[PDB]
Amino acid sequence: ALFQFRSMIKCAIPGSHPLMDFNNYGCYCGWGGSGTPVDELDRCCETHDNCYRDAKNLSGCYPYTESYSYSCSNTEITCNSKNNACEAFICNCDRNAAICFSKAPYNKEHKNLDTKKYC
Amino acid sequence: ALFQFRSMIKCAIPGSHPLMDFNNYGCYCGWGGSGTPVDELDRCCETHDNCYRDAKNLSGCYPYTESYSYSCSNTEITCNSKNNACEAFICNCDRNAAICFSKAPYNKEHKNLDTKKYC
Ligand SMILES: CCCCCCCCCCCC(=O)N[C@H](CCCC)COP(=O)(O)OCCO
Ligand SMILES: CCCCCCCCCCCC(=O)N[C@H](CCCC)COP(=O)(O)OCCO
Ligand SMILES: [Ca+2]
Ligand SMILES: [Ca+2]
Ligand SMILES: [Ca+2]
Repeated sequence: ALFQFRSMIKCAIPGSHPLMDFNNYGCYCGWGGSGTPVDELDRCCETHDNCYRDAKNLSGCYPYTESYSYSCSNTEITCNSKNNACEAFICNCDRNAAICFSKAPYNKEHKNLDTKKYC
Repeated sequence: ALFQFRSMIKCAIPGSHPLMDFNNYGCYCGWGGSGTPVDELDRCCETHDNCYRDAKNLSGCYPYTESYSYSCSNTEITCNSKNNACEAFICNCDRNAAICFSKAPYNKEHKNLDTKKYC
């Protein structure tokens, strides 16, 4: 679920403030997304968007509100192998996005980008 | 989900082995259940069974496989207020049983009861 995602980013990147750092970044980070990703981080985002999109293909699979089971044995995220298909899928989308964010450059010039004009 | 319930009992009762301890106890503790519960513990089990049985009123709610968000505060069990309706409901069933088990006498003679004759 969305609340669990927030925490998972914290696991992977301990000194992050997910809502402040990751939301409203590039053309894709945050609710919605269009155009071409401005950079590496943005692409991380667009791939999560698309990951969620493939999920709404599992019957009754709603990514924003589907709670799964996961753990953090520090910086390392583990998706419970016991999650149902839907929960598993979504956990993967989230885990991947978290690791992707942790390994990508962060351009301050892309934070709160003018989407109507650069997207 | 079932795997989470196992951990949920261990939390309310640290020295327990839920699967070896409560499964196949009385008339109701384990898959299925019938007759009149032989004891207090047995009564905790019937109640959990019927809690689940109700869950199947909510749309697309599968008690055995729906994973929720919860945590163990050192004995104390907390179901995340962020759970969706189906998750929250199932979390509660589970939490109430764990607490129930905590408080009920355990009768070793009620273990592996001859169901076919006593239930
Ligand atoms: C909610 C707080 C959790 C942490 C958020 C911080 C960064 C989120 C950006 C990641 C990509 C994105 O925009 N993913 C979204 C989820 C985040 C919503 C704000 C996918 O959902 P979106 O509807 O944009 O795409 C779905 C359709 O494909
Ligand atoms: C299996 C996971 C770890 C095992 C924990 C030990 C069993 C504890 C039983 C508690 C009551 C019960 O019987 N509750 C059950 C589920 C747990 C045992 C399978 C309700 O499920 P049941 O199908 O009996 O009833 C369904 C609705 O009537
Ligand atoms: Ca998005
Ligand atoms: Ca769930
Ligand atoms: Ca039962």
